[PDB]
Amino acid sequence: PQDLEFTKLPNGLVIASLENYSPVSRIGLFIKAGSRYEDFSNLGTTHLLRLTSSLTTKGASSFKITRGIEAVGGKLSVTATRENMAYTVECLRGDVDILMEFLLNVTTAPEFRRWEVADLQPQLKIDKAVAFQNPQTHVIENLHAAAYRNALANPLYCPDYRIGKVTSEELHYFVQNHFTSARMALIGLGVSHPVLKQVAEQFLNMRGGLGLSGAKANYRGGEIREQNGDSLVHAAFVAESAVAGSAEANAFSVLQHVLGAGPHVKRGSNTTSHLHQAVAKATQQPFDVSAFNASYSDSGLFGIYTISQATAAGDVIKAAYNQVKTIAQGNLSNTDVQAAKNKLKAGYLMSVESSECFLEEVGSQALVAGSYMPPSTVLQQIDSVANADIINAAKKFVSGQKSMAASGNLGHTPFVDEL
Amino acid sequence: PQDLEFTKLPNGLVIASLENYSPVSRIGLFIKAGSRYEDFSNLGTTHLLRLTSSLTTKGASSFKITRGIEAVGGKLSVTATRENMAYTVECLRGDVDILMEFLLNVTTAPEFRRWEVADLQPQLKIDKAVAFQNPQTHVIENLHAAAYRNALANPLYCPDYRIGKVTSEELHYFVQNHFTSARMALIGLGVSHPVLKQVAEQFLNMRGGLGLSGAKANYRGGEIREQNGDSLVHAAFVAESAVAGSAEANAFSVLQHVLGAGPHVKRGSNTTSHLHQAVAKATQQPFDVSAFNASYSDSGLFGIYTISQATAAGDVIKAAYNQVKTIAQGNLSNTDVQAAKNKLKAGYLMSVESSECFLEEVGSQALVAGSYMPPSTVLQQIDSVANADIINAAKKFVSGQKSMAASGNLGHTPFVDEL
Amino acid sequence: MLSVASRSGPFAPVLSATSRGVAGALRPLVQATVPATPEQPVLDLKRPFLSRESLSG
Amino acid sequence: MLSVASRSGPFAPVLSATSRGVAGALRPLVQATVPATPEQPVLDLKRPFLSRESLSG
Repeated sequence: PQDLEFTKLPNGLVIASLENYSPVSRIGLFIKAGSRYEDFSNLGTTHLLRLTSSLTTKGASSFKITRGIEAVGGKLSVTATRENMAYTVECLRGDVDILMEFLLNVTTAPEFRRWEVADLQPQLKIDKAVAFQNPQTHVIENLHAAAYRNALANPLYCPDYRIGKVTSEELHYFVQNHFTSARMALIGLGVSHPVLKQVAEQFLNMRGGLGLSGAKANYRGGEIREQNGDSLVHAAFVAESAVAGSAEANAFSVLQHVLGAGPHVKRGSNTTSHLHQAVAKATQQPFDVSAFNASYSDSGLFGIYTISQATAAGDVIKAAYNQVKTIAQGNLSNTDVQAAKNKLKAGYLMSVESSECFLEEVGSQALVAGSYMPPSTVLQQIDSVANADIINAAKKFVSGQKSMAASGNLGHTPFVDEL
Repeated sequence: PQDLEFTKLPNGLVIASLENYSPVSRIGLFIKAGSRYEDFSNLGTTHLLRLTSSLTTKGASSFKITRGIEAVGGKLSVTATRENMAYTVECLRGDVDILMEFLLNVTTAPEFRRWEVADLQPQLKIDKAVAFQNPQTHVIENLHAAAYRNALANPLYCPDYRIGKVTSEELHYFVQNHFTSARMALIGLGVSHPVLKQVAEQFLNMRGGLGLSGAKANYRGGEIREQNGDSLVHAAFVAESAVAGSAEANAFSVLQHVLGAGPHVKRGSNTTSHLHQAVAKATQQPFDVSAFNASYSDSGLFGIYTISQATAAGDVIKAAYNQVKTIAQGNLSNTDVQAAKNKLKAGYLMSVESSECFLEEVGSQALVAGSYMPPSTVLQQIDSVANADIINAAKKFVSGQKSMAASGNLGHTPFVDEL
Repeated sequence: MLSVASRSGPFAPVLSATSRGVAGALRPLVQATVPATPEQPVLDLKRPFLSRESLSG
Repeated sequence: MLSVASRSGPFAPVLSATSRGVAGALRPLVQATVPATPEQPVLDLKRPFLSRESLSG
């Protein structure tokens, strides 16, 4: 009984709301500032910056923010990614004006008490360590470094040498240089739009338009081998791919879903997947291969990612690449394309379906576009894709130079250009 | 007044002696085994094995080795490199009969009691750290890792994950397979030859001929970068070079000494070197630039190494490299070439002039063929070199594929491909 | 559509005062478990897995 | 002629239970001091340098 009301401001700040009737109101404030916006002079700054959300600001004590939000029973979270930094907060419907008063505060005039920041520096080791509890993060936030000369090469996590030396002044510099009102956008759910017209009015006095917006993130083909004692070597061939919002990006999407990039049935081999079957008869069961596609406004990435026994990796990644090469030959059945397009429809609907991921969706889309696109409109574009665009996509992935990353024993894994 | 008495033995053991009348007898034992013979399975074993020199053995307790060698006032030492491994011991002339017996016990019959090995496991990190206190090393061991797929890529120092996992069984497996008597060569000095005919004959009873002798060390063009906070970025870039025994290798040596491999004047700016005189007019004085030339039986390496301010780095290595390009143009006077040839003659005679480094020389070339090559002959070999050969060497450098390794801020350093 | 959450790819960490930030996409898991023995690292001051998203009396 | 002395290059460590490993071949050293700031790393469980094989009364 309601659809979201997209809106802008004379200040240039995007705003939007989609009324629901769930008792938990859930508002989020997204900023274009991200990990790609650091240069060499400051790095890992955002990784601390999201940890600093609980710190005292000019308008409130940290004790007041913590004990207040907890007394409300609501909660705050700071999502972060290379393109965007997404603040978010959830509360009961009557509590909104309270928690939002914290929200904007945390992002309007933070006061980075230097001693509190120094107290939060050790926390960086803990967060960075638990984040790497999964090896794949260690592989990809490393693979990007292997793919890009410049902007996107910067890790989401602080480099170990910077853990003890990040300063509050760098935090201020990054804040007035990147929490620009033009970069920001605000989204609500349980909250109605018209009251957002006034509660968001508070920010208009804060911060003028236009930020810094440096860099371009050029591609590079270099490897990053690591060599560890781990038996299950990871690996990731990657080639540059056009994105975002291009139909060619849709071609790479359908391309990954032909290749079984997405999980489905539990406790069963992904028989429709070309890669799992290409590897299953290539090597014994202990493996897990899947396509990988990343979307960034400057440029994106596409390529297979593999987990395998160290002895078997050379057979596995080559089999998985040859499986792509067969599609690069134009040998592609009509049916699996339909099944893949269906996997994209059900998949995108699953992502949109949950309200929180829906908020991430509407917001992340609101920043890059400035025009909300309803999912059916996505479905016409995603149905629009032709087989030839897919074949050209695979030809592009094969023809291009390969970046690669590979944690593990690396006793048998071929170097990029050697396989 | 004697030439060294080079001699081979039926066991395959090589032996030599060079009588002098200096009271410090100083013998050395040279095994062909090195870090390169390690593979992914038992990497870092050599770094511990060099430190296992004082451990208890089948014929003597460790207390007997340490207290014996010290009570005599002589001393054992264990040099090591990617090629040869080199035990050595110094002692007074009347005491050899003791200390050499320890050597016979150290290399031929070294039992590795596991708790004693576990006790030495932590120390590897300390030795690796004090070794990494020297800035050039930390780059160049990464440089070999960036320059080879295979054998030579293996670090001299133990990898951090292997510090606790090295085991005595791996030590033995490395010992029987690589301390082959055919690989071994024994080099005495002030000790008389016939008693060496005795004590080496004591060595002959142990071990059969021919070691495991694997690998080939293929070349590669990959990068390695570290990204640090240090202002003094420092890095090297390297092309492939033929090695050794070729006139071409001598051409690379004469080449690096045209480029000025090192200072001759303390506390003085290097007026004659082309690289220092290029970079000095390129940027600020604080830097250091010189040619580098690795030389291994499978392959050699050549290329500029630099230390500089982080902002100036891309101004520096893009300058000195151009100097090499000038040599590719055939722009090279005979005179400075004669000066460089004189620099190799004088510098080689200097490095030989010490007895210990002399023993390193004799023990280095005892393995490649064993026929001793007197310094005057080496002077014939350098005097043979023509300017055109040098131009061919620089031409091979400029035309060749290049690798690079770097450590510092890295904000401005060029990537290897652009170089 | 351009959000990475809908696509297989890099995680976007969700630090919070209370709730754990499970999210993102493959980066394979579960499917890796189907083949025998993916032992996985344990206790590096590790946070508990799964998180109590299924609260009930 | 593969020796580091005969052909300057990578260090060959002399690391041992009875002596420090200092030796090697250039690899630039000391010359950097005339140019400004060769600050050198400080006290990461650092050993004293030089190693007094050159003793004097």
